[PDB]
Amino acid sequence: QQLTNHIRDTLPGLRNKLQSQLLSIEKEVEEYKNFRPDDPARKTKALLQ
Amino acid sequence: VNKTVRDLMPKTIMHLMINNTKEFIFSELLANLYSCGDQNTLMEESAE
Repeated sequence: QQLTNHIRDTLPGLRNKLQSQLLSIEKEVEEYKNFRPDDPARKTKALLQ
Repeated sequence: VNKTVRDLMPKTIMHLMINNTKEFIFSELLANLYSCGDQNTLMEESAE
C-alpha cells in the first residue's frame, strides 16, 4: 500500500508516453489485425500505392 | 496584438485545412476509392 500510494500523481506521465506510442502504431496495425495469407484486394491496393 | 493575429491566422489555416487536405489527396484518396464495393459499377465507362 505504501508503494502503491507513492506512484500516484506520477502515473499521468506514464499514461502520456504509453498513449503516444499507441497512436503511432494504431494507424498501421489495422492492416495487420485483418491480415490474411490470401487477399487479392489487399495485394491489389498495395500494388497501386 | 493586430500583427500577431494577422500573422497566425494564415499560418493556422495552411496547417489544418489545406495541408491536411493535400496529404489526404496524395496518401489516402486512392485507398478510399478502391475500398468501395462494386468496383465494376464504380468504373463503368460512359456509353459515348
